[PDB]
Amino acid sequence: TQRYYVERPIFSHPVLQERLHKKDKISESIGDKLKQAFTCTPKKIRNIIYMFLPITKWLPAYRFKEYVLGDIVSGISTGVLQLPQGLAFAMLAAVPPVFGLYSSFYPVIMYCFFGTSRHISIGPFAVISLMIGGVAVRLVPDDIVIPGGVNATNSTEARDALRVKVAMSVTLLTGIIQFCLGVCRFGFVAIYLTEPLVRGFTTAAAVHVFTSMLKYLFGVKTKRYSGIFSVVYSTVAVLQNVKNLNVCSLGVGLMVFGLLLGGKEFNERFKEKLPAPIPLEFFAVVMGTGISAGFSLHESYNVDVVGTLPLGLLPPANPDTSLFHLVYVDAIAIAIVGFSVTISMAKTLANKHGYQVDGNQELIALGLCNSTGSLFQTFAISCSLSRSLVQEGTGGKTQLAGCLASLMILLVILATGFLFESLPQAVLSAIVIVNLKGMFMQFSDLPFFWRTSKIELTIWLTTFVSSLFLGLDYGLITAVIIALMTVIYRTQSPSYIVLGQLPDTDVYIDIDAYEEVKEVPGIKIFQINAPIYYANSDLYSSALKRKTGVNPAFILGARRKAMKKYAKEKYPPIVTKSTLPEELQRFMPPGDNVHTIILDFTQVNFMDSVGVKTLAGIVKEYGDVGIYVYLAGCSAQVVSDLTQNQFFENPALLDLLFHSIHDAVLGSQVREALAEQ
Amino acid sequence: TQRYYVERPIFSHPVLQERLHKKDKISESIGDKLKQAFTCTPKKIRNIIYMFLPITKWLPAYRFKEYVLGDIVSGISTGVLQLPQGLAFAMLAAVPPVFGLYSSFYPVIMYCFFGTSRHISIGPFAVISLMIGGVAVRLVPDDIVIPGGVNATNSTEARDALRVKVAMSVTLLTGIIQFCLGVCRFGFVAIYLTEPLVRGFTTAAAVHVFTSMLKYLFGVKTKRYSGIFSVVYSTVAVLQNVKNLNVCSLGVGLMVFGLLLGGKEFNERFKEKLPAPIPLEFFAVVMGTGISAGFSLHESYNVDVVGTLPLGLLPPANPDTSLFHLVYVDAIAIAIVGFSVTISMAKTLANKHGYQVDGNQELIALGLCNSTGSLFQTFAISCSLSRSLVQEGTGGKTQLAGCLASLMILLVILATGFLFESLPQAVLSAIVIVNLKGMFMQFSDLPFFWRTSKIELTIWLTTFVSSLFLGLDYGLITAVIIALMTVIYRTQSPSYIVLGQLPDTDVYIDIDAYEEVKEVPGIKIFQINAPIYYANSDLYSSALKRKTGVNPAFILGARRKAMKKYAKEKYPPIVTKSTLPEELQRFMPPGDNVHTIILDFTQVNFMDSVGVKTLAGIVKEYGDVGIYVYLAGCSAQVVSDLTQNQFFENPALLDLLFHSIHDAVLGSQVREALAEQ
Repeated sequence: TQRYYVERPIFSHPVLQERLHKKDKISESIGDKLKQAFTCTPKKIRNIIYMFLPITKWLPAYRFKEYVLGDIVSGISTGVLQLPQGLAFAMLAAVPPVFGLYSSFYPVIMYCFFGTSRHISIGPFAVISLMIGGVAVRLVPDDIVIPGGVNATNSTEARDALRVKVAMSVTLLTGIIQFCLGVCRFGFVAIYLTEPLVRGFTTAAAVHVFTSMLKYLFGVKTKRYSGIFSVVYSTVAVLQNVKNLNVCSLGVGLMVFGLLLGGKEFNERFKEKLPAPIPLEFFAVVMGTGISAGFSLHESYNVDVVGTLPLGLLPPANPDTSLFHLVYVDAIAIAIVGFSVTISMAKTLANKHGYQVDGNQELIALGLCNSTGSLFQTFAISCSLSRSLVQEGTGGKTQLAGCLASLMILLVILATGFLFESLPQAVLSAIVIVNLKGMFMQFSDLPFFWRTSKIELTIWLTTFVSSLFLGLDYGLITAVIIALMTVIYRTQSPSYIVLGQLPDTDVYIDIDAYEEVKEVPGIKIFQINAPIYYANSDLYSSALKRKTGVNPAFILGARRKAMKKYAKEKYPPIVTKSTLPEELQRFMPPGDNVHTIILDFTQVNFMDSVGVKTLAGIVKEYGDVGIYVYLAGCSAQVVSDLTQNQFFENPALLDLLFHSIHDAVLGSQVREALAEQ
Repeated sequence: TQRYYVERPIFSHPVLQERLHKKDKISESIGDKLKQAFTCTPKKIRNIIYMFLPITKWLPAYRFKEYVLGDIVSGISTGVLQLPQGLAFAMLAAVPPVFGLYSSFYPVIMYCFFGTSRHISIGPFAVISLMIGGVAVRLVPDDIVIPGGVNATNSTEARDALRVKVAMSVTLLTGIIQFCLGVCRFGFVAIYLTEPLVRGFTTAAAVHVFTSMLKYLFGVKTKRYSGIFSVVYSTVAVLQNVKNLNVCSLGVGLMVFGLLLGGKEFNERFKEKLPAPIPLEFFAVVMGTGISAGFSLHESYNVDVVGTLPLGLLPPANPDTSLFHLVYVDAIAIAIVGFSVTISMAKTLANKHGYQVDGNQELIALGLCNSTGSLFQTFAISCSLSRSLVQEGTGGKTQLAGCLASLMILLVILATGFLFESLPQAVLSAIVIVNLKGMFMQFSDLPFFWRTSKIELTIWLTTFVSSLFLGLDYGLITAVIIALMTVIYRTQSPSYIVLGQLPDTDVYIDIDAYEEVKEVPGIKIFQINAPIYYANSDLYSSALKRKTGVNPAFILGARRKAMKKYAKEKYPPIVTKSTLPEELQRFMPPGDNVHTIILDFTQVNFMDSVGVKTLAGIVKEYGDVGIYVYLAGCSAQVVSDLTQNQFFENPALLDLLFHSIHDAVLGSQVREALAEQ
């Protein structure tokens, strides 16, 4: 023994209390919890606008070389990546690309004006376009083209306009929902989602996008679904008509994918400055345009392309305020999923470097971005589908990177539409698939969790299967609920243990864990590694009698039958402990004379009324048997709420408390020794 | 100090491990977990049939006087109580009373043959008839009476038969569901419901029944509902047509209620043997029959009565096996609610005396009872609505009480129908209301929980409002989920505390709690009374920096700015702890030189990957600041899963563990003293 000598007396509970006194419990009384605002405090409003507008630190505090170069490179890279991504998302939405461009341009600006994140390429997300198509098919008629008077071979431009309008309304509704959420300071909801939730959910997103791209890789017009086996029905529909349909589409897709792999190899083997300091993909766009125009293989197979790209911009407009009635549940589900994914992405980036991000600010940012896009004839967007990860590699220090990006995209679209008016619906698909595989290759955590624990497997897999098959919103909600159920199970099946004693110490560990530990006569220890709420209550009593081996009802019956077999030849004026009625006869079973029971509570977080009742029953029962029970851990809450419940008649129950396990041990030893008379 | 002298050396973790060795970890390997059955073990099958058929202890082990008298008195009392209850439930079901009698008779018998409970009067439950009417109105047409050819003034006997058939099918489906549940050994679901759940849920049941009786107290034929404000819409419908409708009904109801109160007073003031050792109500039946027949006030107001009571019994029949398709969701909801209420009642009785009840046995009992009643042209039943409580007061020792009861009811119905063929639909209502007030008068736990805790209020009230307004099934499910949410909140907002030291002891308690406790220099203690799962994680770090006052980022910024202001005038070859870069300058803030941080984990039940990551971050961050961190409670699970996660490079991180808080205290003291060189 180098140190740690105590020589302190025995403290059960009352020794403490009589040795102690409460201090004051001073608190902030009524009306003193608001005496900060309601005046012209420049500090208060200054800090409020600081947390609302993070901009107030950017231009005043900016670099000259590193910031500029990082912003430029990151913005150009993100824009070149996301432009085909925007096109693909718009075509998935079955809207002309111009709306995708609007989403890529305006909300980026409203975010650069609003949002505390730094390294994130805010843009449209895929499943968003997925539910866009889901509405466009469910709430929007597909094969009912109302004759306006022209009856074109495809007069669906009116149906497309209806799609635009319904997306407009739903995006506005989602934006206002997000704004209302933000003004209520929701960060609690941000943390309820786990890390495996985010990871598996992104996996399901990737597989859904993969399915959609495979469908739109060849041009088979089938039904779109959003229900049970929705992706399954989509893929079987694609399969049932794939044969001898298009070969130019597959050929161009495979060749562009090979070009993309060659670029992967070129930028991955070496990291230089002259050709490209950043792995890009625009040369694929260049070659696709060249093949379509100069080589002119469109008519060589009569293959199709993106089509026409309306050149110009649009004035603002508001959605019609008489149609939101029926489109309510869809809108709210979309807002829920949009926030879930966005704030998830937000935290999963903010956790990275020496910077933190308050979600509520990002929530109001996204709410305003969606509402404004709706006003600006645009659909709502999300944090990222994979580009934000690209943004990470491109070191987008400040938010000016995304601003300059979106400005570059707007300049390109307005000053040019012809150079890319003729691109197929497969090159963008291959780009999307490249991004998907890039973002999924590391989605092989299954061994990590497998070596880690079962529960991570459970939560991962249930999220994956619920989000993939069922609706992304339904998958999300079920996944969150089942994560909470994982928590309750973890605290439902604890690890009951029976402690021993480390010789000549006050340490107590489970006997099954080691051989060096010993036991103490007449004494049993039962440690619980979980609280006792209503649910995790009675099975605790069962496990107690089980591991301890002392079934007190068995004791009573054995005493009764043994005496039968021998027979053939002043306010609570109550004792909280009986004695042994056995008159010391030779019909005793070979049961050890364990006399006292000790339950560790140092690992008990809280307690509750059902638990109070069951502990009272257990204690009274053992006392009736004539077996002592002692409780270790009389700290604050356990005693507080046990006293709150009608548990004590100021009895020796108080004496049954012990602050230390070993303190209880020695108290019991002393009690037994005194009992020796 | 009387005892408790230790003088034991310093044990962080490795001192333990090098001082210890694991024992064996022997387990039951593959194929040895089933070597009990698959042979002709008379013990195994004997005990199996014991737990399946509790009867094997009743006739062989029976008394001669006490059992007989208790069974007789309990059975007669329960039967006389439940017979009008059965009539009321049938009329609520809008079926002729004969079906209520079938429910009162057959399933009681199948239970007396199956079920380990002793003191319970198994019978029909009200809300069951409520959802019966709900189906009879929703899935069964109400005002569409198909002309069969006779076109009577009320040809609805065919519609009533349709009601009977649909109840028949749904009861069969619920019975088979319960049986399937039972064979899967469900006791987990039994405990997930709390005590306040049961109490508040019964309150809502009582108010619903009260509403129904008030409606059928005067004969206003309105619409029945099962949705939002269902009871509210029912009661407003009743109110909108109540005026000058019936006065004989209210008069007879009030007079019979006064008779019931007089009986209450007579049996409550004294407890004798000659007039009635048990408070009964049959004299109300006698007087109602006398008024209807001899006094003959029916035509005096042209008031109505129960009607005709078909005399006789019925042969068995099975439901049509081509209609269960559409009636699936309703059937499953009914089975869910039936088990919930029944097993709740079962536990709430089994907990009472020296007897325990395994629910799965009761689940298979109820499943077979429902299925058989369906086969025997009968609707399914439940444990009780209030009579079981009567059964308690009547000391129904064994299950023969209910058997003799149901036999008495069958004898009365078959040998007599005329003596009660003419009874109004108000006397039974008053009886039901008497039972309801009897069962609710003690449903004033609100002060009990209010003095107890907030959480009980939350759970009680949410159950009450969800079950009353929304559907009883929906109310149930929402109530259970919100109870689990109460658990997660309780472990989401812990009680962070900062421990001090009891002078010259190793005890450590919160400083805010008492004045006698002191502090230890350069040392801070942060105790958590809740685990660290994914959710309850980052706010923990926040509260740490908050209560401790040591914002390490603040420390870094302060050091940086202070030095700026001074300036104007081999495998993991890594240190897990930095030092102080401050060169001891007079620009230091007046911050205390607290050098080490100690986090109690003795109250930490478990850990998880998100928590692992956040602890790693916190530790690394403080080490970088140059502040030590030590962990108390290196018992089993925390170290186990921290090691499982990529946490240790076999570094001094192991040395950062401590089995005892005070052990960590002294270790830090020693480290600092050694640092003094």
